[PDB]
Amino acid sequence: HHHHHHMVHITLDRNTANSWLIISKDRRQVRMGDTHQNVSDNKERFSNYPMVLGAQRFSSGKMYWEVDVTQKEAWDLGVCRDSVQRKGQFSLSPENGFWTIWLWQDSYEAGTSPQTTLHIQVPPCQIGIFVDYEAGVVSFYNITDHGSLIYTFSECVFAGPLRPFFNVGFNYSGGNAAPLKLCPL
Ligand SMILES: CC(=O)N1CCN(C(N)=O)CC1
Repeated sequence: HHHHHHMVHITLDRNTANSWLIISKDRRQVRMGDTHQNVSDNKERFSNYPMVLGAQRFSSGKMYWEVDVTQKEAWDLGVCRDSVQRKGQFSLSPENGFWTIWLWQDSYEAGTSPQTTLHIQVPPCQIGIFVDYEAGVVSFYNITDHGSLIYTFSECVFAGPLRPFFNVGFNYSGGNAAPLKLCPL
């Protein structure tokens, strides 16, 4: 792909994080802690899942960023509306304000409703995410496989400002402790 020149510097918003997440000093990495991280509760925190938002809000233009997923067994990545539900149980779908892909149990899927099987021959260590606000597009790229396309959501109805979206996943297995990292430009 040729989207690299739309690169944006994403940082994580601590206030939105599930209370078990540990965000690095530079706000560029996040991982699952083994306990509650001793923060107060607030209406922005994702309560049920190990999720956090980027601080940046996008309402126009073209944006690109990359995320390192090395080692991980489970994660979700993409964008979401600023007004997505934070509390209780919900599915990741465009109807609920999410445009995401994930890894779960050795398969990759796009967060459509119902979910869509992805076809990835080279398991990615870094994912590129491209948003074209005006066109209504969210695309995912396999940086490990020379930038090959993973998935395109088109005809998106964003219906609000967008925020970068992250889920580090649970670590029931002891094999999913590794962080998500925002990769340098
Ligand atoms: C600081 C710490 O607990 N860890 C465990 C998770 N890590 C990993 N899997 O890469 C980083 C080191």
